[PDB]
Amino acid sequence: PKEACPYIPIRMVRLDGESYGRSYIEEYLGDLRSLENLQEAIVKMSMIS
Amino acid sequence: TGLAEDGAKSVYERLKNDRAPYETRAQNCAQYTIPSLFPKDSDNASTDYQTPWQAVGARGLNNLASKLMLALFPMQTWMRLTISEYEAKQLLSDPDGLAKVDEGLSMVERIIMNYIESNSYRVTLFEALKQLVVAGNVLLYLPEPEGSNYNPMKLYRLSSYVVQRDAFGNVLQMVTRDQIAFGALPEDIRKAVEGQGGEKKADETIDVYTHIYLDEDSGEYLRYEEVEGMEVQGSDGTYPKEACPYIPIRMVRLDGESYGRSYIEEYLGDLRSLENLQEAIVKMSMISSKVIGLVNPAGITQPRRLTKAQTGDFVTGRPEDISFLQLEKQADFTVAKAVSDAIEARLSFAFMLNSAVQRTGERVTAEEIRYVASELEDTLGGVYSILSQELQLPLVRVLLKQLQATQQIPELPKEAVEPTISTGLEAIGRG
Repeated sequence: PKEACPYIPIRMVRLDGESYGRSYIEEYLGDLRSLENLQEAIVKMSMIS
Repeated sequence: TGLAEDGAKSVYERLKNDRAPYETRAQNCAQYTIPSLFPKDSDNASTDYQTPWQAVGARGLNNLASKLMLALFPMQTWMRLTISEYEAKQLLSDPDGLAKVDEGLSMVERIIMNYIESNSYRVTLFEALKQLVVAGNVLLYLPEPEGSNYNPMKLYRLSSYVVQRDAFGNVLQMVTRDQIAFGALPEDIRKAVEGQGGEKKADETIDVYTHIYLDEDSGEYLRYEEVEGMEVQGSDGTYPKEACPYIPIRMVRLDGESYGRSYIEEYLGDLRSLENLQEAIVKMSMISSKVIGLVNPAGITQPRRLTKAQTGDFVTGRPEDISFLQLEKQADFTVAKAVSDAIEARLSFAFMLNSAVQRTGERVTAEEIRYVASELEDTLGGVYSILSQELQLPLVRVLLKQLQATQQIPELPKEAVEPTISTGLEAIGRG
């Protein structure tokens, strides 16, 4: 039965009409992307230094 | 014998090529944290391991092993024996019988600590934990009690042994390579070498291979020792299913990968970037240390009078004639130091460098252990949980089986003889 199925798909961020959930980080992924680019250049300028 | 048809030698060689990337990672990881822990195959007795230009990795790695050591293996109990003769009937029926049974579990749990106490198991675990941080994998072997004689574990570095796993996570076959002198060989091993033929000098070392593989017919591990391509007679043995003394340990487990990866590998890049910055900072001061007197050739002043003159001597010259060469890189030094300090900050948290979190306090209590256990889950992912299942649980089970022969549990049923084992935070503390 549905209530007793041992196969448990768990979606953390649910959207209507989507079979799969989405990650929490994805909304900050566009923000970590900006952070990494800034920290990438900061270290690389130090490598010149 | 499908797995062992080629023999221990051949199966070791082909599977060794699989672990070649992993030993390359461990050597690279060790090169930056502590070059001594994981040495290359070539260098021996004349290595002269150069110190890393930054000590953050070395300081953090020692801290990481110690913090794991406190929580995983404190003086407080770290295994819990829970008795369930029935899933639910044990509590309902025969309650006072459980108290007699539960009394037995305490003594069996107590004698485990005494067994840990006598044979100095705690010393080898610290080395295994330190190897786990720098190298992805380590293998621990628990030899048979063989009476009351002193019995330490044998720790196999990733270089020595080899293992094959499926995407399931189970082990198909493992081979350990051991080089022991002919005189130091076990007596059973010696007669096989003599039985093989050929005189061997005492100081000459003979490698031995112990191959454990799954039988295709039955899910039971089969163990045998092979010397010089010849199996040792009488060494054949069938380890209990999923109870082999060998405990292959991976700190970080990845799917479809037979080995594991070091925790330092997560931050090796930030480690080597700090290596480059600190190396240039030190080298910059080396240039600055050297003194060079730049004498203006158009000047009146001549160095001959300056050197020959005693202290407090009037010498014909002008101060602006004499100048000294100086390293003027100040903006570069401050930006590199600013970036280097920032990189130490991220590595300080990842390695949990001391911030009076555990240094404070001159006593060791179960409460502090739980504080470290919570901290070890906040950082390092969940290796505290992973190592508890991967390392603590197999470690207790093998010892529990051996201690059954040594100490006869008062209760005959095997469930009371072999209670379910809990090695998590529930084990830490009284309960």
